[PDB]
Amino acid sequence: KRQVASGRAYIHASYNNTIVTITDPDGNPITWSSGGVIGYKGSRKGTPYAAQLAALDAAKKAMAYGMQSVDVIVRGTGAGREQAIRALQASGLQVKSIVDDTPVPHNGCRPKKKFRKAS
Amino acid sequence: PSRKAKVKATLGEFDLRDYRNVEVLKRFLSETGKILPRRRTGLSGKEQRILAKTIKRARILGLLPFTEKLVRK
Amino acid sequence: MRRYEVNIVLNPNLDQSQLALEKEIIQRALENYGARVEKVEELGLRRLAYPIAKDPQGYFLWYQVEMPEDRVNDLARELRIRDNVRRVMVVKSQEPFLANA
Amino acid sequence: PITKEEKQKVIQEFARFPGDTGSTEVQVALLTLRINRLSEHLKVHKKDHHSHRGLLMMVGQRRRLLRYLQREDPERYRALIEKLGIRG
RNA sequence: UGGGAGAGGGUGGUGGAAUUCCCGGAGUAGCGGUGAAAUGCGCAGAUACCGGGAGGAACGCCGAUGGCGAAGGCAGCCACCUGGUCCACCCGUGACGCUGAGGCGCGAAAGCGUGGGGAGCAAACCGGAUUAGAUACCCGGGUAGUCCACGCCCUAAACGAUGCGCGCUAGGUCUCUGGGUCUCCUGGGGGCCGAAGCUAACGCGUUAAGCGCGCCGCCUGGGGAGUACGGCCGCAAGGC
Ligand SMILES: [K+]
Ligand SMILES: [K+]
Ligand SMILES: [K+]
Ligand SMILES: [Mg+2]
Ligand SMILES: [Mg+2]
Ligand SMILES: [Mg+2]
Ligand SMILES: [Mg+2]
Ligand SMILES: [Mg+2]
Ligand SMILES: [Mg+2]
Ligand SMILES: [Mg+2]
Ligand SMILES: [Mg+2]
Ligand SMILES: [Mg+2]
Ligand SMILES: [Mg+2]
Ligand SMILES: [Mg+2]
Ligand SMILES: [Mg+2]
Ligand SMILES: [Mg+2]
Ligand SMILES: [Mg+2]
Ligand SMILES: [Mg+2]
Ligand SMILES: [Mg+2]
Ligand SMILES: [Mg+2]
Ligand SMILES: [Mg+2]
Ligand SMILES: [Mg+2]
Ligand SMILES: [Mg+2]
Ligand SMILES: [Mg+2]
Ligand SMILES: [Mg+2]
Ligand SMILES: [Mg+2]
Ligand SMILES: [Mg+2]
Ligand SMILES: [Mg+2]
Ligand SMILES: [Mg+2]
Ligand SMILES: [Mg+2]
Ligand SMILES: [Mg+2]
Ligand SMILES: [Mg+2]
Ligand SMILES: [Mg+2]
Ligand SMILES: [Mg+2]
Ligand SMILES: [Mg+2]
Ligand SMILES: [Mg+2]
Ligand SMILES: [Mg+2]
Ligand SMILES: [Mg+2]
Ligand SMILES: [Mg+2]
Ligand SMILES: [Mg+2]
Ligand SMILES: [Mg+2]
Ligand SMILES: [Mg+2]
Ligand SMILES: [Mg+2]
Ligand SMILES: [Mg+2]
Ligand SMILES: [Mg+2]
Ligand SMILES: [Mg+2]
Repeated sequence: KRQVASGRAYIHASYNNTIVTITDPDGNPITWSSGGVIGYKGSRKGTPYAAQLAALDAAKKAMAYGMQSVDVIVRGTGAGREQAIRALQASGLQVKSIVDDTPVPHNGCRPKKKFRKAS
Repeated sequence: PSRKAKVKATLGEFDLRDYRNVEVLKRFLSETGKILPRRRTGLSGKEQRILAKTIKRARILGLLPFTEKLVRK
Repeated sequence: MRRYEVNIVLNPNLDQSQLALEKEIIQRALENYGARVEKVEELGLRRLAYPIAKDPQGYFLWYQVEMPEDRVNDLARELRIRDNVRRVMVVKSQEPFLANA
Repeated sequence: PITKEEKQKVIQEFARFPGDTGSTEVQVALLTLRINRLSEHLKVHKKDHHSHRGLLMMVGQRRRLLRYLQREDPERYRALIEKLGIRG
């Protein structure tokens, strides 16, 4: 609708969902999808297939905006990360590159109990 | 395995306390801002301990990075 | 007194005047604090490993000096008061610990 | 800190004879220097207890030596003191 | 006297990563969470993404099987103030030593008092699930507290559950830190395996749990009981 051509694809993988966001060359989102955006409602969202689908939903909706080439950026380490990547590559969009940018503190905040017991 | 070559053998006579020689210091950081382990640096307990001090100093100055993005996956 | 090494990084966008007006107060404060300058270097512009003060670069300064330790903190506290001054790192000098040599 | 010269001063000022470095007076004078400095260090930094243990050892080592003097040469003792102005 | 290594301690500065919140941008219907879910959050536009700001707390990689400290304990970086300790020279004193009832000081966490500060986390607590019930485990919230300053409290599986000092009794191997004529000798630490020997075994073995001397502390079947009484200490909780 605005014609952007080339941009960024952000994969936010986690153990509960995969949410993809495509943005213009400088971070502003164009479209987005996720296990919830598509059918899946609960546990299924995490699954890699859902990731695959969301990834495709994202690209498809992005090509409408005239997208063609993307720069992928992966954040997260969920059960479905690597699938969204293979999804975008076969989506039609050209994967110019892949980069893992998962945030990691240099030891800041006391984690939730669920994420402790970690020496 | 850890056998690509040790960064020490790959260098020449250099001052481990020179926190400005980013030219060489940089060769001690991984494909990320991360300080390489002795298995890779080829340095010694004492040498390695001084490097750290130096690197961190360069990082504060802006000459060296604290972290970088992995390019693949 | 002791031998130190003042490091100063400042705004990389200064006209010859502003650059001299800063080096002015830099040189000044030093004298005001017993900073006997043994040497100096000015590599100037360099590409920071990360943006400092939103700027992808910085103009570097370096002075090997000798001064009253009890004032090394105040000295550096002073150098920092400037806006054009973005970094102040003072360090006790050391014999170069060679290696792989 | 205590500079070599600062130190060499007391060593002369107290040595029983030239080249005397290990006399009870010399040792008591050196300990007295360190003690006083540390005591000053601790008037400020009252929470620096790890350093205070060092003070405790010094003061102990001192009374011990002084004790030896008093027992060996009651005079040198009174003199060493009066001069240093210890105890009180 | 000359040197050395060190997260040893205190003070003041300062750095970047992340979380939360606030501001702007862009974007749209879900996010989150679980074994599965729901509570919860989101069209007053959340989640995901970019930019700016605020603030508190902690310090990734290097980190070890490492280092330092009497113990408790101690990890960005820089400066100052300061403790201990190891080595070389063989220079000075001339047994000045060891231990140590009582005393005095230090003493993790929680907890207390006064005043600050609160990002994140989280006793209580409020809810959602699970369950036969579930005053729990799992999930969404959340106050004290966790942080700082001053005082208090004085406990622990405060552990090597091994009191301190000294002398003596094979060696091999790895390691940290000095010195050397830098195969490798030497000194001080940290580990492993082991002569002799010791031990109820397990194991210990020059870092003894071996062979000895010195001094302190402590035990004397289990339960009642670390309770009662008394005394001392503490604001209290409670401690001895
Ligand atoms: K809903
Ligand atoms: K046996
Ligand atoms: K009582
Ligand atoms: Mg889910
Ligand atoms: Mg330290
Ligand atoms: Mg931040
Ligand atoms: Mg906003
Ligand atoms: Mg909420
Ligand atoms: Mg609603
Ligand atoms: Mg609702
Ligand atoms: Mg509406
Ligand atoms: Mg932001
Ligand atoms: Mg706030
Ligand atoms: Mg130790
Ligand atoms: Mg411990
Ligand atoms: Mg020292
Ligand atoms: Mg002699
Ligand atoms: Mg004689
Ligand atoms: Mg004793
Ligand atoms: Mg006695
Ligand atoms: Mg305590
Ligand atoms: Mg506490
Ligand atoms: Mg309180
Ligand atoms: Mg309060
Ligand atoms: Mg919570
Ligand atoms: Mg049941
Ligand atoms: Mg129920
Ligand atoms: Mg909870
Ligand atoms: Mg233990
Ligand atoms: Mg050994
Ligand atoms: Mg040894
Ligand atoms: Mg050894
Ligand atoms: Mg045997
Ligand atoms: Mg047995
Ligand atoms: Mg047997
Ligand atoms: Mg053994
Ligand atoms: Mg023995
Ligand atoms: Mg035994
Ligand atoms: Mg004892
Ligand atoms: Mg008893
Ligand atoms: Mg009985
Ligand atoms: Mg009993
Ligand atoms: Mg009790
Ligand atoms: Mg009372
Ligand atoms: Mg009372
Ligand atoms: Mg109790």
